[PDB]
Amino acid sequence: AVGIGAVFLGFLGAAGSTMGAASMTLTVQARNLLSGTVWGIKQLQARVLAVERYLRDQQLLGIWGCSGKLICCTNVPWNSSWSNRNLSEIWDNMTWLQWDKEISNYTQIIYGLLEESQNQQEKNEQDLLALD
Amino acid sequence: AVGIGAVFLGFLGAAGSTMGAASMTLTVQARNLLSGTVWGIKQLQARVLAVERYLRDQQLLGIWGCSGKLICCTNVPWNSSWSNRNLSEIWDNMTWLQWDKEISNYTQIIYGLLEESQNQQEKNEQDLLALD
Amino acid sequence: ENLWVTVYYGVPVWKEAKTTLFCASDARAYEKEVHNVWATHACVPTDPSPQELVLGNVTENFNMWKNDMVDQMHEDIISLWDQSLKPCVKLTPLCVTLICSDATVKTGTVEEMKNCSFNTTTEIRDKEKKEYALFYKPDIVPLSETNNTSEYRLINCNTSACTQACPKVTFEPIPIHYCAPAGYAILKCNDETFNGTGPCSNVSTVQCTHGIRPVVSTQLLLNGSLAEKEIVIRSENLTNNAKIIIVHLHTPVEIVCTRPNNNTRKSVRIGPGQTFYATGDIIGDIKQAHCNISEEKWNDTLQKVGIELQKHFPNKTIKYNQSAGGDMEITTHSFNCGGEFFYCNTSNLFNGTYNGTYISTNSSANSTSTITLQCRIKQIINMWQGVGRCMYAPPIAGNITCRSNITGLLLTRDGGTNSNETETFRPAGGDMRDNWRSELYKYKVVKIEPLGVAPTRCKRRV
Amino acid sequence: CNTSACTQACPKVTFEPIPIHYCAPAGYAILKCNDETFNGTGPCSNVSTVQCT
Amino acid sequence: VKTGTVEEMKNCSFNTTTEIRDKEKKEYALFYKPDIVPLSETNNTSEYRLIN
Ligand SMILES: *[C@@H]1O[C@H](CO)[C@@H](O[C@@H]2O[C@H](CO)[C@@H](O)[C@H](O)[C@H]2NC(C)=O)[C@H](O)[C@H]1NC(C)=O
Ligand SMILES: *[C@@H]1O[C@H](CO)[C@@H](O[C@@H]2O[C@H](CO)[C@@H](O)[C@H](O)[C@H]2NC(C)=O)[C@H](O)[C@H]1NC(C)=O
Repeated sequence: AVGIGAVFLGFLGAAGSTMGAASMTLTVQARNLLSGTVWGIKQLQARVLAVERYLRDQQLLGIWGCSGKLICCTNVPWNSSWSNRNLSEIWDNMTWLQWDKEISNYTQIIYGLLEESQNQQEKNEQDLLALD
Repeated sequence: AVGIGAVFLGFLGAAGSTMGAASMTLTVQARNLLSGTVWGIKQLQARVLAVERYLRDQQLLGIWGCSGKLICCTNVPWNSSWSNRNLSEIWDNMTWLQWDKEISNYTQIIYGLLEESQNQQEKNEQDLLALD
Repeated sequence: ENLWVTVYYGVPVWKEAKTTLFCASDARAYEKEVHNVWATHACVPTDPSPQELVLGNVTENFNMWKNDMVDQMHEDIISLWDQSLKPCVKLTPLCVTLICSDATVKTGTVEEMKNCSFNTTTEIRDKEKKEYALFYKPDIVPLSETNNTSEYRLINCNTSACTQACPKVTFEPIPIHYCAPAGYAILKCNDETFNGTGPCSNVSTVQCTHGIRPVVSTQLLLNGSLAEKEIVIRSENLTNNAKIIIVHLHTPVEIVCTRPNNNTRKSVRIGPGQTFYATGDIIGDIKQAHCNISEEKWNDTLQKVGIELQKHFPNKTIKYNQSAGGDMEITTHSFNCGGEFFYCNTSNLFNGTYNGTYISTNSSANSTSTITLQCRIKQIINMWQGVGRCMYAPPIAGNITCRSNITGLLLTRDGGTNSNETETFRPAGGDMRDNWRSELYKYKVVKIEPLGVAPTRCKRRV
Repeated sequence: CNTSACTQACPKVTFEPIPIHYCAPAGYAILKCNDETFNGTGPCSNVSTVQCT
Repeated sequence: VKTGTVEEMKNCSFNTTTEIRDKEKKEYALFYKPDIVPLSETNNTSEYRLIN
């Protein structure tokens, strides 16, 4: 269960569990992204490591209008055409791997819409604050 | 004194002073973390530089629930067993070096508690916002 | 009712993909000041922690043959071997016309060596003196078509040059832990009854792999891993007979080999500050190197493997036959011990049959019974192709013992004909990829996609 | 020929000693003991910070 | 050449070391004139050297 207290679930101890239980303890997965020491050119080549992919993720998350490496609720409507499935069957008895397998075909459009939604909201807020 | 105006205190000009005076002008210490140019394999090996430790610090600070490279007040209670010392003797006439020397033995527990406190608060706020 | 998007960072997702791995080794190698293997020079200190965490409920597909980790390991080993020989003396002024005669030691005579004398340049750039050395016959080739039996040449200068390995560096196999870089994870199939291709119902996650012995062998596998429960057979496909069948063992089989000749080394200095070692006189009675295996244990293992193989071929009995033959390096069991390369013959070992009638060996009438094999020795070695294959192994004084264990075998189907009731199997070696693939079947490498999306009954506060 | 081989230095390269400033990388600092009566081992009551030596 | 003669090439013969480190045999080859230079001031027309 998740009520261990002092978390020592390892790198991927929560994988394969329910979404609700696996929703917590997400910090350990993100934190463990650094290791290694020098040997030769190839080691330093690989030592770019997550420094590039982590920056990619940070750019994508910040552009969408989210601060902090945690959950972030947006305002984009969920078009039912993508899934058209019951809420209970997804959020209670389904793991992340098969969900990603099912929803792997609709990634570009949602990211594109989220990219401009944050900019629109920021400009509207700037205009509202500048009006006074 | 700290009332110089245009700050030119160097990299570590404020070290050894009181906590109150040294509390300000913390930006210069963090900003100066980049230098160097290429010569050989070892130079590029060292050119990882603060890019790894800075990312470590950013991960640790963001996980705790703090945005911006400045002060950040948390809600964890201060158990007196660690120090059990007067407030005046620490915040007025003590420097950071000896304070760190004294309090170097209680670093893991506080970080561990701060890691989960932010997640708990975030989940509670998410539930509160989702209830409506 | 209405649901809205939400983004999650750190969601565990696995995607199989290619990447590079690091090597780590125990700190005992770092204790040596210099000239201690290559792990201390090329790998990091390791740590058993963390333990192999087991996941609650997971499902995955494992493939053994369609993997690139073995190729990466082979490339790394090849690069390390090529780099290690750069500073050592490369010889070259030694392929002059050698005048060779029959070896006649004070204690008798030996047929496997020849007493070759030749001129060598002294410390002076232009000045020559005569020198002598004993050389093994396989490293000696007639010079030209002119049948002058007094002239000979090394088996070289027709393919490529040669280089002598340093004496202070040893070839002992030190275990290497292959660890993955950050951003990737290593998944381990915990099932001990895994056939080699298919899913595993118990998959764990590991930081770094266990010890891996970089050993070299063709027919059999030397000391290494052991099976957990019982013998398991792994093969790419039984439809094609050309594929190599790897057979594991539930218990090891002891093997001990030796060379009591008690050779001694000479010291010939050629060029500025570099010497070439060679075998000189021999003190003591002349004897033959040999290898020793236990008979009852080998027969029991063979019967166990036979009954395990009967499931795939229930309509046919089992028989074993001598290897194909040909070149010495192909059909002979070639291995290394203490810097000396041994080539053994397995003709006396793979000779038997089994028709499903189990025979108990619990009588133990003579526990001292054993099977003996005769072996040859070579100095010039062509380990691989197009890597600067030629290498010279210097001799070692005294006589050595090479006690070790056997835990695996390599077999190959024979071409069936006439619907024979007794289709056989033959030993057959090949590249080191087959040897290294038997110890990396459990591990797979995956990449993490921490970003994900999901709907929920929440909205952003304005 | 009794110890090792030899090599001739190029003629166009000189052995004149040019001063070299040893500087520290970012994330590290160089502390300098300003006391001129320092014995070699012990504390200094006047310590400065320097970019490069 | 068997078919005639050519002015842009010369038939140079020289000793070369065989697979044996110390053993020489004669060999021949045709070389273009620009890659051929007289050896020394001594006007011996039978001796030549590469332009190297
Ligand atoms: C192999 O032959 C060489 C000669 O080609 C032997 O070396 C000579 O041995 C005789 C008798 O011991 C000495 O008088 C000579 O001075 C030796 N010659 C040199 C150059 O040292 C050599 O002993 C033979 N090998 C063995 C094992 O006897
Ligand atoms: C050289 O050969 C001899 C005879 O084969 C070896 O003799 C014994 O080797 C065992 C190996 O464990 C030792 O325990 C014994 O003490 C040796 N002596 C006797 C009388 O049995 C000898 O070991 C070989 N040399 C080396 C270095 O192993």
